[PDB]
Amino acid sequence: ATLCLGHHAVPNGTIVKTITNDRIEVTNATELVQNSSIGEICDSPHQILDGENCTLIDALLGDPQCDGFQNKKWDLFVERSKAYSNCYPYDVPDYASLRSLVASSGTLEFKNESFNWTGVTQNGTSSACIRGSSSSFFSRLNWLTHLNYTYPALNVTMPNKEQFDKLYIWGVHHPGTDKDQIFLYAQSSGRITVSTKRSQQAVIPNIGSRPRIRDIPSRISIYWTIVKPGDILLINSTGNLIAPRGYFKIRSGKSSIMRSDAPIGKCKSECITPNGSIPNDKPFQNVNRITYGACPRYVKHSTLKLATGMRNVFIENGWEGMVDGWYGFRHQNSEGRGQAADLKSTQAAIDQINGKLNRLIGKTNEKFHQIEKEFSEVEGRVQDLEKYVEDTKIDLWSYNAELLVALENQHTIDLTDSEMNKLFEKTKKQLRENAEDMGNGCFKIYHKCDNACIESIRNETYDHNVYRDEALNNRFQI
Amino acid sequence: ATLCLGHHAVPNGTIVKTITNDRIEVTNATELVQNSSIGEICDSPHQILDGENCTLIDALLGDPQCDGFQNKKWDLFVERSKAYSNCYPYDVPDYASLRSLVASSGTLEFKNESFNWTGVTQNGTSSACIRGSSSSFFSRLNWLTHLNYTYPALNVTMPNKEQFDKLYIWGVHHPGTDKDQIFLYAQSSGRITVSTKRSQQAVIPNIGSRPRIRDIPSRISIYWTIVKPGDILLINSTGNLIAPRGYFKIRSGKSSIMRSDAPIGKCKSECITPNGSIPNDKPFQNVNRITYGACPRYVKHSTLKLATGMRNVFIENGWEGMVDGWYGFRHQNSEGRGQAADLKSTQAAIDQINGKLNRLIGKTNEKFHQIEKEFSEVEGRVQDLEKYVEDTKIDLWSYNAELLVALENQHTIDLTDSEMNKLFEKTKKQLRENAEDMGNGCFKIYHKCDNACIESIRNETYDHNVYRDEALNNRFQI
Amino acid sequence: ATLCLGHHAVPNGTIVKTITNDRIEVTNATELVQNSSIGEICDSPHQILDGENCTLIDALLGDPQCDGFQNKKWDLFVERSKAYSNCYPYDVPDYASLRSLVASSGTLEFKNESFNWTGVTQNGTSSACIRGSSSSFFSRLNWLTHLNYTYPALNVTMPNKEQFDKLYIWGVHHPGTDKDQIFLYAQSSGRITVSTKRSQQAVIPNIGSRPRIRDIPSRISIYWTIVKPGDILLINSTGNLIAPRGYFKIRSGKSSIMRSDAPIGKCKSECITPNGSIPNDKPFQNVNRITYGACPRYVKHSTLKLATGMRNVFIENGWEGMVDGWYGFRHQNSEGRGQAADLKSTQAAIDQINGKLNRLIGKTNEKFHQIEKEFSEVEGRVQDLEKYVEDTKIDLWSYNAELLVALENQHTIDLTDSEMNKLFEKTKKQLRENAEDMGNGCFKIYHKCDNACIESIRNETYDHNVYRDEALNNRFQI
Ligand SMILES: *[C@@H]1O[C@H](CO)[C@@H](O[C@@H]2O[C@H](CO)[C@@H](O[C@@H]3O[C@H](CO)[C@@H](O)[C@H](O)[C@@H]3O)[C@H](O)[C@H]2NC(C)=O)[C@H](O)[C@H]1NC(C)=O
Ligand SMILES: *[C@@H]1O[C@H](CO)[C@@H](O[C@@H]2O[C@H](CO)[C@@H](O[C@@H]3O[C@H](CO)[C@@H](O)[C@H](O)[C@@H]3O)[C@H](O)[C@H]2NC(C)=O)[C@H](O)[C@H]1NC(C)=O
Ligand SMILES: *[C@@H]1O[C@H](CO)[C@@H](O[C@@H]2O[C@H](CO)[C@@H](O[C@@H]3O[C@H](CO)[C@@H](O)[C@H](O)[C@@H]3O)[C@H](O)[C@H]2NC(C)=O)[C@H](O)[C@H]1NC(C)=O
Ligand SMILES: *[C@@H]1O[C@H](CO)[C@@H](O[C@@H]2O[C@H](CO)[C@@H](O[C@@H]3O[C@H](CO)[C@@H](O)[C@H](O)[C@@H]3O)[C@H](O)[C@H]2NC(C)=O)[C@H](O)[C@H]1NC(C)=O
Ligand SMILES: *[C@@H]1O[C@H](CO)[C@@H](O[C@@H]2O[C@H](CO)[C@@H](O[C@@H]3O[C@H](CO)[C@@H](O)[C@H](O)[C@@H]3O)[C@H](O)[C@H]2NC(C)=O)[C@H](O)[C@H]1NC(C)=O
Ligand SMILES: *[C@@H]1O[C@H](CO)[C@@H](O[C@@H]2O[C@H](CO)[C@@H](O[C@@H]3O[C@H](CO)[C@@H](O)[C@H](O)[C@@H]3O)[C@H](O)[C@H]2NC(C)=O)[C@H](O)[C@H]1NC(C)=O
Ligand SMILES: *[C@@H]1O[C@H](CO)[C@@H](O[C@@H]2O[C@H](CO)[C@@H](O)[C@H](O)[C@H]2NC(C)=O)[C@H](O)[C@H]1NC(C)=O
Ligand SMILES: *[C@@H]1O[C@H](CO)[C@@H](O[C@@H]2O[C@H](CO)[C@@H](O)[C@H](O)[C@H]2NC(C)=O)[C@H](O)[C@H]1NC(C)=O
Ligand SMILES: *[C@@H]1O[C@H](CO)[C@@H](O[C@@H]2O[C@H](CO)[C@@H](O)[C@H](O)[C@H]2NC(C)=O)[C@H](O)[C@H]1NC(C)=O
Ligand SMILES: *[C@@H]1O[C@H](CO)[C@@H](O)[C@H](O)[C@H]1NC(C)=O
Ligand SMILES: *[C@@H]1O[C@H](CO)[C@@H](O)[C@H](O)[C@H]1NC(C)=O
Ligand SMILES: *[C@@H]1O[C@H](CO)[C@@H](O)[C@H](O)[C@H]1NC(C)=O
Ligand SMILES: *[C@@H]1O[C@H](CO)[C@@H](O)[C@H](O)[C@H]1NC(C)=O
Ligand SMILES: *[C@@H]1O[C@H](CO)[C@@H](O)[C@H](O)[C@H]1NC(C)=O
Ligand SMILES: *[C@@H]1O[C@H](CO)[C@@H](O)[C@H](O)[C@H]1NC(C)=O
Ligand SMILES: *[C@@H]1O[C@H](CO)[C@@H](O)[C@H](O)[C@H]1NC(C)=O
Ligand SMILES: *[C@@H]1O[C@H](CO)[C@@H](O)[C@H](O)[C@H]1NC(C)=O
Ligand SMILES: *[C@@H]1O[C@H](CO)[C@@H](O)[C@H](O)[C@H]1NC(C)=O
Ligand SMILES: *[C@@H]1O[C@H](CO)[C@@H](O)[C@H](O)[C@H]1NC(C)=O
Ligand SMILES: *[C@@H]1O[C@H](CO)[C@@H](O)[C@H](O)[C@H]1NC(C)=O
Ligand SMILES: *[C@@H]1O[C@H](CO)[C@@H](O)[C@H](O)[C@H]1NC(C)=O
Ligand SMILES: *[C@@H]1O[C@H](CO)[C@@H](O)[C@H](O)[C@H]1NC(C)=O
Ligand SMILES: *[C@@H]1O[C@H](CO)[C@@H](O)[C@H](O)[C@H]1NC(C)=O
Ligand SMILES: *[C@@H]1O[C@H](CO)[C@@H](O)[C@H](O)[C@H]1NC(C)=O
Ligand SMILES: *[C@@H]1O[C@H](CO)[C@@H](O)[C@H](O)[C@H]1NC(C)=O
Ligand SMILES: *[C@@H]1O[C@H](CO)[C@@H](O)[C@H](O)[C@H]1NC(C)=O
Ligand SMILES: *[C@@H]1O[C@H](CO)[C@@H](O)[C@H](O)[C@H]1NC(C)=O
Ligand SMILES: *[C@@H]1O[C@H](CO)[C@@H](O)[C@H](O)[C@H]1NC(C)=O
Ligand SMILES: *[C@@H]1O[C@H](CO)[C@@H](O)[C@H](O)[C@H]1NC(C)=O
Ligand SMILES: *[C@@H]1O[C@H](CO)[C@@H](O)[C@H](O)[C@H]1NC(C)=O
Repeated sequence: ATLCLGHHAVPNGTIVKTITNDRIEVTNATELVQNSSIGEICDSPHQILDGENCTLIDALLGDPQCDGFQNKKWDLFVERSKAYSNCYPYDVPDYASLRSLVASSGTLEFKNESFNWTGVTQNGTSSACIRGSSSSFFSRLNWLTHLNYTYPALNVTMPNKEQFDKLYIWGVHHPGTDKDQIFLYAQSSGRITVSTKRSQQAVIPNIGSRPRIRDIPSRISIYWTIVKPGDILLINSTGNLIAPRGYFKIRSGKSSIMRSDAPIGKCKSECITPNGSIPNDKPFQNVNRITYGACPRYVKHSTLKLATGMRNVFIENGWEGMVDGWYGFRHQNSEGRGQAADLKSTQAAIDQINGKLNRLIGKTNEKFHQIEKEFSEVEGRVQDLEKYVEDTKIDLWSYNAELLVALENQHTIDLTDSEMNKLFEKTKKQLRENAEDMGNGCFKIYHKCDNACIESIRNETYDHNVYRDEALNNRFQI
Repeated sequence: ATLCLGHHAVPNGTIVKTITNDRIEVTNATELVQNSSIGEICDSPHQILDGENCTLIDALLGDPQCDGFQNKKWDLFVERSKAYSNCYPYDVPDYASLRSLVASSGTLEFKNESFNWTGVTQNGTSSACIRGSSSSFFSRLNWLTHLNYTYPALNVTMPNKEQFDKLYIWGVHHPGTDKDQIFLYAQSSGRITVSTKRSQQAVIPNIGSRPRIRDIPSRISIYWTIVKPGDILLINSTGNLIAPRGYFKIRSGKSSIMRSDAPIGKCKSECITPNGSIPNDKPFQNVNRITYGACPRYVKHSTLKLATGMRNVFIENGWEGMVDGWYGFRHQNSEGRGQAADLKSTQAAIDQINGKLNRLIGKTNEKFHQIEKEFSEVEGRVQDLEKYVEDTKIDLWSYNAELLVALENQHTIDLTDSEMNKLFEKTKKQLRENAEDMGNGCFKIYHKCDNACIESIRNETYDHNVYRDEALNNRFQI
Repeated sequence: ATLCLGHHAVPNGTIVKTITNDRIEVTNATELVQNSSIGEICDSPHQILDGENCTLIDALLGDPQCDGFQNKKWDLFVERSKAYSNCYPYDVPDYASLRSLVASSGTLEFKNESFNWTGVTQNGTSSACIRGSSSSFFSRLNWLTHLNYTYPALNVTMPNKEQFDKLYIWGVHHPGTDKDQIFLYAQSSGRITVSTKRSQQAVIPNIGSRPRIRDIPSRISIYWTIVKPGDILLINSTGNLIAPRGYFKIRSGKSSIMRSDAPIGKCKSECITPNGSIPNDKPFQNVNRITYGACPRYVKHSTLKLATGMRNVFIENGWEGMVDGWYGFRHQNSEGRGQAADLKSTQAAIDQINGKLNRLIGKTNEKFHQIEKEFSEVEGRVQDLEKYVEDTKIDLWSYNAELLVALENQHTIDLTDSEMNKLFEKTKKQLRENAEDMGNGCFKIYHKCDNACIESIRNETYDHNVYRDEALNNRFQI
């Protein structure tokens, strides 16, 4: 009789890479790179505030078109590419840092304060910002002007007796001409100094014209300061002051701003990237560099294929007809032929493979408030450094992704081939003296074995001592 | 007779991770992460200067409480969290960069210079800083004031004829009111310009009040400049100048500032982290991100366990009673039973393992003057970038730490199992025709072997040709 | 008869490292680190502009010695260490960022514009810059001075109607004394404001002396601005303005500036580093950190050696006399002795090795406009961060380089040893019942085999069934 061992095969397998062969065919594989976003942003679990025609700093400052964004909270704020301001010409030095400061807070919560003013007009206004069909300037700021042709030195103090750091927004007027500096503040000049016990800032208005924006040559410049609990805010001004009306609370938490043109719909996802959510499963993605939340690592690879199967088609060609397992038996006897899979080695191969997959898939990390990655301006050294570090990070993670897959696939191939050899060796021991290894993965059995002993051999209940004499008479002619 | 091969076992082993199994039990393991500091900082080999109630910049500037820190040197300066200033209100633009500049120098060495002054008071003083029970301002600065109701334009030059870069510290007075600007400098204003052949700086005093600190509304602002050898320092001032009295030497070397609350005691260590020294041995640590000197890499893992043993409990269950080696023999003869370890395979397994440990343990790198990692203020973009790069570095090193251990443990397991198989195969050859492999790691010997031939087999001096006929008559009945 | 298997050997092999043994000897190896530059820079394929005695910013500004650099283009600009300026004392705030801005553009293309000036002298000049044996100042700038003892407020506009971002260079005069501020601009002071619809800048001249450079106490300060298409440039000035004469085009592409003292010759190379080109082949280099173009990664290792051979000198000592392959046969018969290599296993070992080499060698990445890595000044926090990230990048790539080689060499050794064992096992099957394994890698053949059957065994055409009876009579005496 003849008892053969072998393994299954697939008529059409797939291609994976390995550290030693570069291109090999395997029976089964799984992709590790998510290369497709939905095209829509999910509104759960993260809270998303959709800034339609409003940058975050316009909502912060107050703008007639952004009146719908007051005391809002978000985990993620979405800034649209179409946003434009619709108010008095605005200029913020280092606004990029202001934008970060109020992005990470997750909030536009604002509390008005009783700043005691006296001999100034406490309601300066402009036709630039139309609200309610009239002139209204910005909503969180107070443009002070002379009152009765005079502007007394304003020395006001607002102590911080609460447990919050307070963010104050204030600015300076740059009227554009001598004519207006006199008309508006009744002075040839002016100075603004703002201080705390920790730091001080000061500005000087700069008189001269600028290209007209919304028909206005003049501009407002915005500055900010933070008052720690126990400290006080002291404002010392002789003119051109656009006063705060109160403060914003500073918070620290899991929030940021993403710039993106995509609809926000009804879905659930833990990973958000500009052009929609990404399934939070495969360990790598190549959709974007900008992410929020729990996401796959970004790599430059287009694909990574991880074998879950075994090499396709000593042991003879894989059996395309094996369907009940991965490794198994085939036999010929005086009673004909048949096959059966070996479930013990099949299961071992499967669990070792699923173990490896479970260790990688679904394991992602959560990140917030990452540095800016894309730019619309040429800035110089800081920007060069930001680009540099981002590129460095990506090459290293791409490197790790490739090496890991190459090692995992090499392991997988060797992992399944050793199961085949263990099955072979085990069978040989059951038949220690009653069979010969024909060199092709089949054993020649020297007793006239029936189907029942084949079954016994397959389940390791075969007794080599009851066929010992028959086999010796057949093989050595004893 | 029967001769069995096997390996030792441990009644209670430990758990390690591998790249293929995640959780397995082994006989021996070693931790790779130092997760415990001493709680005390060592004063050797590194020289540590303990800044009690003094930040480095107060020692630099001069402060009655910091008089004990003059011309000091350090490899590491320790700044205490309780430090506070005890002098005239002080404000340094970009002090964080000044702090780095004089941190890396390792020194407060100072040399006074003969700046030729004329029609000014060359000893301005303040009640804010009490030294010797009187008014003394700061010790390295010279507050110049009017003399005889006049302040002539001070145009002084101090050439650099030495080989050192010279650091000059100087500042500008901001008196707080018009009243004092006249009283103190006899002028309505003032200007300060400082220049070299390489760069120029200028400031303008800003008059107005500030919250009173130590009962003083006025403040001093500090600026610095570096003069290269061959260049000169030119000071051009009309008032409000707080003049340098000389210069500090700039050096470059292996030094920094650490912020920490911990006692400095008597011990020796090459790795210093805020809360005490760390043994410089295990390749990774999870104590802190802030380190100085030769330290283990920081990882986010709590533990990493490296197998030094073999899988615990074909070859039958490991022998808990084996005590003289790792691999060995067990036998039964007509003369009874016994055991002996195989020292050749035992030693091979041990040396391969110790080789791997020696390659990793004790191999650390020395670092100095690293970027700041912790912050007490919200700064904007530079800070965001500093946090970003630190987090990136850590995830990558944590990744490498996990992968390395997973590979090392998988290797170790396969490494020791192959020794067992080599021993088995070798024994089989000694007994090539006189024995059968019973499939359980034991050989059936077909000659009536005594204890002396067992010893011969164990030491590879067995002659298969002298038992050949006895064995053939027993196994094939020839 | 006796048929032995073995492998070749080398009288003098080389040393490689492996993950398990640290130091082993192999027959063949290949270096992975290029540790030697040419000492000369190639002028192809990259276009190189050699700035002899000119920094890029001098060529940009215009300097009598840099008249040969107008409207030039480059992929790489080389700045020489000997460059010095030869013109009016020059000072550029944040010139390092200006230098980056015009470095990445790859060009000095300049177009003059018709700025409509009126009551000013439109040709201010200085003896500091001698061109054509006369006083000529800088070539791209226009020093405006009073004309007829007056300097009317200059409010000029230059709209951007093209598709290019335009770079304008302009500056402010700091005359050094009151005497000159009156002589030159007929005013006690002056102000300059420059603006667009996106941003604004302003400066105030600072009067006072500075160390004389080229006998001049006065200095020029340079500022720049970028005008986007559709915007306009508005210049508002009352004096001290050094006006632009036109604009430079801003481009974005594969270009940078390298600082290096090396001749540029005639060769071809894709990798440029300060001290000459580097062959673009080995995956790692340790020549420099500063690179341009397609280069090997920088590592701190001095050497990395990758085995291409097999372990040198069960299977007996390698055969130094094997010359026709790597694995082979040796035999003794009644007809004498001989040898032949096995080309099937030899070729398999070779292709697997060349596959691995092809996967690594020649695979490099192309980079442009990297951050500065070397410094000649102490700057504070930005510089500290730049150094920090560069060091981090290098340690991680050095780590990867070492681990990769250690794994590749371990693989290679196991890779070639398994071919030897496969050959052994295959031979045993051809001789399944007609031979014994003597335990030293040789088979004892029990039929009186001639040279012709040895050849048959070597080519797998041996019939074990025709010698079966002879062998059984000899080995079991049947
Ligand atoms: C910050 O606010 C305080 C308090 O209002 C200012 O102090 C006061 O400032 C005014 C205006 O400079 C002073 O009035 C002046 O009086 C002199 C003498 O008669 C006169 O010659 C000036 O033309 C002007 O009228 C006033 O004396 C002064 N003192 C107080 C406490 O009333 C302070 O100056 C402000 N700081 C800034 C930013 O300028
Ligand atoms: C400096 O020069 C600029 C550019 O010429 C001046 O800005 C421009 O001034 C003109 C008036 O001379 C403005 O035209 C006016 O526009 C308004 C609508 O905004 C219209 O109602 C008027 O009938 C008239 O057409 C022009 O818009 C304005 N903007 C630009 C940049 O073109 C600027 O005023 C000058 N500054 C001075 C003289 O100090
Ligand atoms: C830097 O120091 C130099 C040298 O002391 C200054 O030059 C001198 O500055 C003074 C004060 O501005 C000048 O005096 C002035 O004279 C004119 C004419 O009589 C008078 O109208 C002014 O009221 C004042 O008294 C002096 O002429 C001038 N020259 C020298 C060499 O003595 C320089 O101005 C200082 N720079 C700064 C920072 O202002
Ligand atoms: C601008 O307003 C602030 C806040 O009111 C003024 O600062 C404060 O001025 C008062 C006096 O009006 C100070 O009170 C005094 O304190 C000293 C001890 O430091 C004590 O000896 C006196 O008897 C009196 O109680 C107060 O300390 C001071 N500090 C703050 C921030 O509360 C500031 O002077 C005003 N600036 C002007 C008028 O220009
Ligand atoms: C930017 O350029 C514009 C246009 O040239 C300047 O506007 C003009 O500036 C001059 C000089 O300040 C003004 O002349 C002045 O007239 C008054 C009143 O007679 C006189 O008291 C002053 O002494 C001076 O002569 C002129 O009126 C003014 N307006 C125009 C459109 O002609 C603008 O001031 C410049 N901005 C800067 C940077 O100062
Ligand atoms: C402030 O002090 C500095 C240093 O003394 C003055 O700079 C120096 O001024 C002297 C003249 O007092 C210059 O000497 C002259 O040099 C020229 C050649 O450059 C020569 O032709 C003259 O015959 C004379 O020897 C000296 O070069 C100059 N430079 C330095 C830094 O030594 C500066 O002028 C003073 N500023 C004032 C008074 O405002
Ligand atoms: C953003 O602003 C633009 C301009 O105001 C809006 O476009 C207008 O939309 C309204 C209807 O809401 C139309 O009546 C106007 O005619 C449109 N003006 C044009 C042609 O620009 C746009 O809808 C706004 N989008 C939001 C709300 O984010
Ligand atoms: C830091 O400064 C504080 C305040 O001066 C010191 O605390 C004082 O210590 C002295 C003894 O040295 C006592 O007499 C005072 O009563 C303490 N004042 C209080 C209650 O704050 C502190 O010892 C200093 N620590 C050092 C030297 O670093
Ligand atoms: C850079 O500039 C220096 C100084 O002008 C040049 O050195 C001079 O070279 C010329 C010949 O071209 C000699 O006649 C002068 O005597 C040299 N002066 C000295 C001694 O410095 C140098 O050749 C220039 N190198 C270039 C062109 O990059
Ligand atoms: C992998 O095998 C499974 C059956 O176990 C099959 O459903 C799946 O489609 C296969 N995947 C590929 C891509 O071959
Ligand atoms: C990647 O793109 C291919 C082709 O569109 C698609 O079949 C595959 O599902 C994508 N991978 C994922 C899951 O993003
Ligand atoms: C703040 O605004 C609310 C608006 O309803 C008003 O009722 C309240 O009086 C204001 N308080 C202050 C401090 O101005
Ligand atoms: C505000 O300031 C004025 C100053 O005259 C004072 O009379 C008043 O009591 C202060 N308090 C108020 C009403 O806010
Ligand atoms: C300005 O107008 C607002 C309208 O809400 C009012 O509350 C505020 O008191 C006014 N301030 C003054 C006194 O001008
Ligand atoms: C989504 O992501 C980016 C844009 O944010 C871009 O590559 C592309 O539009 C989308 N898909 C791919 C290919 O990543
Ligand atoms: C294995 O199969 C044989 C078939 O003859 C049967 O006799 C024996 O009982 C079976 N043993 C097991 C494990 O069920
Ligand atoms: C490892 O084995 C050694 C004996 O060789 C023993 O002293 C040590 O405690 C063991 N370590 C562990 C943690 O099992
Ligand atoms: C880590 O912590 C555990 C529990 O306190 C301790 O047993 C172990 O020794 C620590 N590891 C080291 C050496 O830091
Ligand atoms: C510097 O200080 C020391 C203090 O002992 C003094 O002797 C010396 O004369 C001073 N020199 C200068 C340059 O002022
Ligand atoms: C210092 O300057 C004065 C200016 O009058 C001069 O007389 C003196 O010689 C100079 N030298 C000294 C004493 O430092
Ligand atoms: C200021 O006092 C110090 C005390 O040591 C003295 O050395 C210095 O010469 C004095 N300067 C002048 C002249 O005011
Ligand atoms: C020591 O290090 C840091 C504080 O610097 C902190 O995590 C903890 O207090 C200490 N131990 C640990 C758990 O790292
Ligand atoms: C090995 O042991 C046997 C025991 O009979 C002894 O005769 C022989 O000399 C020993 N050989 C060695 C290597 O000492
Ligand atoms: C490697 O072997 C080749 C022959 O195949 C030889 O030419 C080369 O010099 C060898 N390299 C080394 C360094 O041994
Ligand atoms: C490295 O240096 C050695 C010694 O000069 C040299 O033999 C070797 O070729 C160099 N490697 C390369 C190719 O740069
Ligand atoms: C620019 O310079 C060239 C030099 O040949 C001159 O012909 C042209 O007229 C100039 N154009 C302007 C706009 O000044
Ligand atoms: C330039 O400006 C003057 C201002 O008087 C004007 O007359 C002339 O037409 C303008 N155009 C030219 C010639 O550039
Ligand atoms: C300045 O001189 C240049 C020489 O090319 C000339 O083109 C320009 O028009 C002159 N400008 C004036 C009017 O001063
Ligand atoms: C070339 O590169 C750098 C200088 O840029 C320096 O290390 C050395 O001069 C050269 N060779 C080496 C050893 O890298
Ligand atoms: C192999 O060699 C033998 C030598 O006897 C020869 O008879 C046989 O034909 C050969 N077979 C092949 C593969 O050429």
